[PDB]
Amino acid sequence: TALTEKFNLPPGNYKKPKLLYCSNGGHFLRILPDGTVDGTRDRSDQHIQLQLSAESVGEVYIKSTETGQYLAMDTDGLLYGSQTPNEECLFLERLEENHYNTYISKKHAEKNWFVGLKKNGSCKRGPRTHYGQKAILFLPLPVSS
Amino acid sequence: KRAPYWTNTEKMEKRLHAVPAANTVKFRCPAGGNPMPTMRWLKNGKEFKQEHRIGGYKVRNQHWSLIMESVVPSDKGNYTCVVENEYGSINHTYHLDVVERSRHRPILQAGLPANASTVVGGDVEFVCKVYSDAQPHIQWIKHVEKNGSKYGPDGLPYLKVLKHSGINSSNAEVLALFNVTEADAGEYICKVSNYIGQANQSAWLTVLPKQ
Repeated sequence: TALTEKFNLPPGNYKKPKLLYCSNGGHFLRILPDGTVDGTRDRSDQHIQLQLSAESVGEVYIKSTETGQYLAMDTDGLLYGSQTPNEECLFLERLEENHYNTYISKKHAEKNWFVGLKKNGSCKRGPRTHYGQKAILFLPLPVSS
Repeated sequence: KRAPYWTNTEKMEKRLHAVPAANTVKFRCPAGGNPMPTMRWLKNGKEFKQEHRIGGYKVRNQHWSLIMESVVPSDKGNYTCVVENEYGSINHTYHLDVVERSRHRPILQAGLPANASTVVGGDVEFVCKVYSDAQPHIQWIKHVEKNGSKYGPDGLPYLKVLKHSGINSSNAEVLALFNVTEADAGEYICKVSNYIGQANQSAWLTVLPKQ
């Protein structure tokens, strides 16, 4: 029953490393060492463990625990890995109606550029995203089931 | 006349289905064959019975699908579709992960920060424990004086942020005070906020003479 159902979630769970699972194709957001960003279905991949943190209320950094690179979106709406934290690394984390998270570029919030992953596992471009695609829906998951 | 085959594997390339608890999950295995093959679903390698989950589940032969509404944590597991006719049988297994999501302001653990007492020159710490889905922002605040007063003409107390979450801050959940003075005594507040709302709890620091 609802009373019997068990599921971790201790205090401080928000600071443990997470995987950003995209329901679109079922890929985990990945930040490669060379700075490129894409998705992968390999849960054992060492570049999908991310550390999220609120730099300002509702504004987060998404960092690769493996390389220390920060997720970021350039003026063209392209995702890339940044070695140092900057204004293009901040995203507005919000929970949508169906309880998935969306991450919008703070820098380009007015244009509604989201972090997104296509079914083929490649990163979506900011200008090509919009409130309705499955490509922008994410679920932060524990590193291991 | 032929053994079963898949009609649309594209809709089967997803190796992990992670869904928010309370949402509906749908699995499909478009099949073909002659005679028309029959479909059956297994959970963790065994017959999936309606009584295995409250509210049971529904199947749609027209779509070769299995549907489970209002998923709960215990729904996690492997779901195998078995398609077969007299000439053969084929199958595919999907894995389901369920995660509890919550759109709520932060929740603080009762009792923290806890009061603390030390002597002049001593060190102390205050701990704050938070439950928050949306990333939380923590700040430690002290109720301070200004011109000898602790409140302004508008009734607002004078406050001072001692520290807050950020990449330039180590251990946001813990406020550590060193080589304390009687001037450090007072109320220390942990205020935690996410885009949905905030919560706060405080503790009192008592500073005794060195004697």
